[PDB]
Amino acid sequence: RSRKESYSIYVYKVLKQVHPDTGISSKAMGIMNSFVNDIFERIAGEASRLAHYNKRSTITSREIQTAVRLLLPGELAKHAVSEGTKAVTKYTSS
Amino acid sequence: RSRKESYSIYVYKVLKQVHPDTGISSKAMGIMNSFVNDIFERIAGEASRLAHYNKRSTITSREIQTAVRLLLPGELAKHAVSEGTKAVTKYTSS
Amino acid sequence: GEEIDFETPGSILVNTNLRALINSRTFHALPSHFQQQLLFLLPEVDRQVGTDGLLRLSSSALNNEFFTHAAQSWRERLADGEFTHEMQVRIRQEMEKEKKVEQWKEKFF
Amino acid sequence: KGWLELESDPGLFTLLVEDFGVKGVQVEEIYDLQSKCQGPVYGFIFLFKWIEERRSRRKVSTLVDDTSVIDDDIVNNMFFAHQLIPNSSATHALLSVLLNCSSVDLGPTLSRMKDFTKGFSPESKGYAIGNAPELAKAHNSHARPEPRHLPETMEAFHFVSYVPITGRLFELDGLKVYPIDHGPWGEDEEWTDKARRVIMERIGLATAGEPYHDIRFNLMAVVPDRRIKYEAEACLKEEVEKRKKFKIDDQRRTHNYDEFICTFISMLAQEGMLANLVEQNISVRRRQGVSIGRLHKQRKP
Amino acid sequence: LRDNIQGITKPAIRRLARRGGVKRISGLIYEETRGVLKVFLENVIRDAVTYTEHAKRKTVTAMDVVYALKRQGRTLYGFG
Amino acid sequence: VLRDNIQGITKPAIRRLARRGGVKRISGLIYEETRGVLKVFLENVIRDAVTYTEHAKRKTVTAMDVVYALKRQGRTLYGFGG
Amino acid sequence: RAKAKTRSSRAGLQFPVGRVHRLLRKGNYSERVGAGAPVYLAAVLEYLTAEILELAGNAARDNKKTRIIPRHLQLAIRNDEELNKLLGKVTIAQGGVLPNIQAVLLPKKTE
Amino acid sequence: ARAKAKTRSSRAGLQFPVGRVHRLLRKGNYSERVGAGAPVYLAAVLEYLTAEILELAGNAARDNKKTRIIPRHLQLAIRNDEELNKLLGKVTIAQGGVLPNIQAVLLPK
Amino acid sequence: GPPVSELITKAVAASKERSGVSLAALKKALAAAGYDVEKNNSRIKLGLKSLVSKGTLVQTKGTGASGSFKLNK
Amino acid sequence: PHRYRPGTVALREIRRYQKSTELLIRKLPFQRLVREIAQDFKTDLRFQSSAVMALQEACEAYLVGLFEDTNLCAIHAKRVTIMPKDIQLARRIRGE
Amino acid sequence: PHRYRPGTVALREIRRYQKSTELLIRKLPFQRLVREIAQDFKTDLRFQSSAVMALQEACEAYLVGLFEDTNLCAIHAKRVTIMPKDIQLARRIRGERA
Amino acid sequence: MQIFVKTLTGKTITLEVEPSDTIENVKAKIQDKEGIPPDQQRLIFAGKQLEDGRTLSDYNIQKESTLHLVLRLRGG
DNA sequence: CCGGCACTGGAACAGGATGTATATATGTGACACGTGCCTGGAGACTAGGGAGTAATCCCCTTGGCGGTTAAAACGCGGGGGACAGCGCGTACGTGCGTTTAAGCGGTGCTAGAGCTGTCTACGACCAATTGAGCGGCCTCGGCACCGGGATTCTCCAGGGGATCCGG
DNA sequence: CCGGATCCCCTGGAGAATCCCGGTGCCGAGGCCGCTCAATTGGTCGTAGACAGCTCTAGCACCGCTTAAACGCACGTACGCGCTGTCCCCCGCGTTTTAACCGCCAAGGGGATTACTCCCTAGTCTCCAGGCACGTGTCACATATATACATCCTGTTCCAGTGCCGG
Repeated sequence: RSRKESYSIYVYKVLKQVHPDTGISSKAMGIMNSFVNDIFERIAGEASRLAHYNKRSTITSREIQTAVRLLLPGELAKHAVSEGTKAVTKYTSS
Repeated sequence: RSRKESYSIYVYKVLKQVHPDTGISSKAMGIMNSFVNDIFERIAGEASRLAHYNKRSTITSREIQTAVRLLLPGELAKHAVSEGTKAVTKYTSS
Repeated sequence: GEEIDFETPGSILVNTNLRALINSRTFHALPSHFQQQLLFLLPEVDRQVGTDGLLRLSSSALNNEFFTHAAQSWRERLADGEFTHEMQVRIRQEMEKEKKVEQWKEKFF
Repeated sequence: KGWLELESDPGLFTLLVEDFGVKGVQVEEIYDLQSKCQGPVYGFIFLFKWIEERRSRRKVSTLVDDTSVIDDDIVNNMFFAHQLIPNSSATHALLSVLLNCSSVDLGPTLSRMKDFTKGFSPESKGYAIGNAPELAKAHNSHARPEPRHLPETMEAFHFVSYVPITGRLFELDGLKVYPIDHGPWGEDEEWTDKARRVIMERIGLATAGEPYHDIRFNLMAVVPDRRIKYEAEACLKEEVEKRKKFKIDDQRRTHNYDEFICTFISMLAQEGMLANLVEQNISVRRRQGVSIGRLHKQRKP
Repeated sequence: LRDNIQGITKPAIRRLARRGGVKRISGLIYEETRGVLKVFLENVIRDAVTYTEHAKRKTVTAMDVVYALKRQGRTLYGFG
Repeated sequence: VLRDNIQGITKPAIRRLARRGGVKRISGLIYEETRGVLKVFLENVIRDAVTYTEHAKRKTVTAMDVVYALKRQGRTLYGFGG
Repeated sequence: RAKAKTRSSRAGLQFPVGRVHRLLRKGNYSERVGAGAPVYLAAVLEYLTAEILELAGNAARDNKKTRIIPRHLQLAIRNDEELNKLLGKVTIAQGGVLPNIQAVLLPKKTE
Repeated sequence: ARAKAKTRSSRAGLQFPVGRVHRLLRKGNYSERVGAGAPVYLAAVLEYLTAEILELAGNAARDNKKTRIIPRHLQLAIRNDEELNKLLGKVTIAQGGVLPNIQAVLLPK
Repeated sequence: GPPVSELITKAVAASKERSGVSLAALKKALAAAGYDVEKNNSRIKLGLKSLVSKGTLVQTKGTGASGSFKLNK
Repeated sequence: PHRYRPGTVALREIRRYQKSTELLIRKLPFQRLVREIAQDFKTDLRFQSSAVMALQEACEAYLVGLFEDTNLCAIHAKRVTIMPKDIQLARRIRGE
Repeated sequence: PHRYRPGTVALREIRRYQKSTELLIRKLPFQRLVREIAQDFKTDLRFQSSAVMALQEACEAYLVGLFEDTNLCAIHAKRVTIMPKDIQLARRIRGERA
Repeated sequence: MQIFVKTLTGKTITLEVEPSDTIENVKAKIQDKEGIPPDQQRLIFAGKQLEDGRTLSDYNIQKESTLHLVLRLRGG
């Protein structure tokens, strides 16, 4: 048929990285995929709104940073911003 | 100096065509413009979501009608759908 | 208490079904003189004369749909609290004020 | 100008037209719109729910419609009146039916009113119709007394009259400025089938669906009185019993029961046993967030 | 199918109340809660069927219900 | 530098706001809780507006930024933009 | 070349179809925008604006004023049942809230 | 001639895909253009959130003596954390249930 | 120690007013006098049951323990 | 015999149901309700099993939160039993 | 000499504020409070007059809605005076508190 | 044991009425299902106006038969 | 057995005080209409891909039937909580004098909002291609369910313990 | 003065609920293999905006004057909070019933897939007039003042209770 796009293997790899001896069920995997899709859609929509407000036709790292700060609360947002900045710096270096 | 787009002239013309003896001060006129912009944004976003969900790359009159039906409650949606259908029919005929 | 509460909506008359409260058997379970006095406050159609010639009520004279509708409207007005004296006085004043202005249009109609 | 609200009942209208002085006419409540009635000589009165929401959302309506009357001669000849009185819709429809038909023994007041208003303009004609003491008294006699105490948005309902004035079905409305001509009949039917079809299409455009959508309509047919037809006797017995029961209903409807109920409750309370039965016959369930009490108390410190 | 709102039985309402942390339950509320459900579904299914009416489909999928729930702010996880 | 001006939302102001809300009797402890709730709401809205302004390389909070911040929380305001 | 007229007047509509189409193109809601979609959206917007303005004018006539103030718009939006649900999460500056009155019930039947 | 086609996720050192996120952003009709670092940052944020949620779910499962994560564990992990509860206070989790919340007044004296 | 009857009788007599003495007034008088009321208030109610039938103290308008009590004439 | 006082069994049911995530509403009666409600919107309409399960789960979550709000309203009014008045207040505050 | 009993002037003020749409919160202290709050996020921040007016309007509307909810809760609790308990209840029901 | 009631517009409604029941309960069920007040409608059997205060067995209404609902309301 | 004279409380009413809506008069700032223009909308035409349509496969949805209980419904005793009544005292509404600072008006500075020109790097687009990710299969361990004890929580019964009554 | 018998708090035992251990089975979770498709890499090219420079504007700071409003205190009063009582209505439990569910089978409906084509809108070009910024006249109204009417509150008045005593 047609291939289905999902984050099952990525979520499983993250879980193994954080909890090597803890598994996951099919329903839990589907819930995690739905959560990831919903968060991705909300952040992308917020970034698109931010770009449209400033008459910007492109989405850069600043838009995603602002979307994360607006959406995620407090220390969770701060840690997410730190992780994203570290990932961007590592990508730029390599 | 740059020009700012607004619906002031069209809303005033509609007011004249419904209430010839009634006017609007430019303090609630901005409220009407904000309402029009908000409704336009909500309907456009709903139509975009409808197109994305059905793998549609275009926004046709059917998407707008479906967005109007979803958003507007009660007989307001039915009247808006009837008015939009009549306007589309008149535009296509001429 | 001493007086029966008719003014405030707090009385259970609004929540009490007058259809069940008042019936033919309930009316027939009352003193004869009280029934005779009360019958004078009823229309002429529902009152007739029997063999003895005394006033009598028909079978549907009290358990018809119109009496139930009137009782329901009375309960609704109790809920609105229009029977209170504090508002009955202003109702009387509003009714009386109409005749003051009607004296100019009386001669034309 | 009181003109209290009038109830739409067949016996009420029969007694009202009897009070008008006309002897050979009455109204009947048809039940099946797919059936056929015998001798529906006069017009039909249709009660429909009148809401201004559609007109507000369709404000471009003052233009002359296709079915609207163009000339003024026929309107001048026929009886059409506007809505200049707040609650004369029932009287407007009744007089539209009565004054737009022949072979009727109209009452002397109605006869002289028709003679005076023959060949007139609908606005001032309706204004003169409203300024009639006998008409107002007749309307108020059968009017319900309870609504007059209410003012001490709203679901409004209106009458429309269907009449074959010149062999064509014409519709008369109190609020509509111009009557609409939409009767093409005159081939084989007795004007009944076309009226039934137009009622069917009106109902179809009203709801057009399975949900109720506030289904409130009532169609009545104006018919010559059946008493003389039966005279010229089970039919006579049923006619006279219906007339008597309707007259009783009309007499009972116009009487307010506030004083009677108050006296009955006061007598029961002073007798002593009231607090028994009122304790047993309770509609709303107890202990449900409702403050039920204060029956025999003062609550005045 | 008619009068199936009674399919939500009284113990079913009791189980929901116990899940929500309710010790004592009134009587008339049993008729109230179903009515609330009778509104909620009408506020959701009407949306979902609308999606069903937009995709040229004659059946209601899980993703359409998820979208209808997300429109009202009650996002659902586990079905897409 | 200014600190602790939450008293600027005075007791009569809270009383009048509750009067607009249909409240006829107000206890003495209502004012402090109302001030706290207003402070929390202001903190949230101002944080969103500051984030919006910083995203735009600006240090002046415009009315449109405030409208966007209110709309992001479901409390969109009409009369100060679109 | 024939006479140039706006597409809004082609459909007998007051709101600009061209402006709506331009905003849809610039809003980037989708890759493509249909021809009839801007007409439908402009018609819906015009109908909603007409309804709101008519209700506001009715409120102003009840207030005996010939201008629409934010108070009139707030009263018109809150009093209407379908508009209140549509705008249940919006704020109107200088609009206020509905007072506690019972004068709305008026079964007026006149020309 | 041609260098090894290493994934951008490996280059940036994050588990979540970068190409998939970039393709979804470009095909999502969010903006005309998408920057190079935006998908990387978004994938990093998604990976951080997923890692936090999975760690809390694993802690809940260990508290429940369970090796396999179930929707109940995810619901407990999301609701127990204040920040996650604020993030997902308007969401429904299938087969998740609710936290045990019994007030003091409910308990007998 | 001493019976509650005579002390509550003295408390209700010390009012020197036409209006009766309520249960709250009795409780506060006993608390001021230095008697255990919080752990035996129900017992105080039983004390009423030992005198209401006696006729030395009559309820004014209240029923049972709740209400006001006055000395019989 | 041995009968628990009114309230103990209710607390036990609260503890048991809050510790489990089964389906409180029977699937088949709820499915018929969904089918009959959708009949007014579009006749001859089919429903997927996954869609019915998702809708039932969403209704379960919505009703549990409504009952929690109702219980909090009852507690605020110095009351334990939930009442229709509490549900009406909770729905009016939430804007429903 | 002459004075009104409690419950009358309050109702008159309620009607007055229902029929009027002025700013109940004084503009200058509210603006100063906004300036103080906007210091923990970014220092040396400027606010437009329209921005602070919009903030004041939104805060007044939110407080009016909260007060209406608290009044509804108090009427539900068979009480006239409002307490912080109904404020907390309304915040929880609206989802703001939890 | 079921019964059918028509409307002047042709709409069909299904009710459950016991043979020994009374028309007041029928009106109550109608009010419950559609919402109009019971006093605003009257039942008709074969063109005969139903009289309040009488049971169904009085006029011999058969099972699964048809009745009519005529809505007598206020107006003008 | 019972009623004129000496005490009260309680429903009803009148008058002063207060607030508000109504009838004119002001002058005013904001709203409505005319004008220049310029830029965004409109008319033509093309092309290339997204969409409409026909045919087809089969996944899944609907319909039906046989048992089996798990669960809903009905009936009754009753415990305890919902509701009512009463009392209190303290916390809040109302009012007034006072102090505060909010609001209005004019002045001044300037840091930053907004617009413009360059030119550059960053992102869209297309080919080659290749490795990662999706689909299908398999197996073996984690969990649901089973049952048996053992522990824990509930509630009623027996009894130490404080208390008013009577010769 | 000191034997009766009533009601209050502690423990113990019967009884139901649930944890805790261990066995069994089963089914799906994760690993593996084959494929395929879209993410990488390389290169080109077009343009979005980064940045520097200029303009101007409105936001901040400060001063003064006026008076609207907040503050604090006083005083009364009425409303929320115990405290008690009642009584009736859901809770809990027992018995009946009833249909939900699991399992199976079958039919077919349309959801998804592939191919074909066709036509519709993005893109480009050119023209032109619609609406926007600006300017200006005028009137709707915010304001002010005076007056009459609707409420509110309190003080005063007329009608219904007890308490006394010898034909």
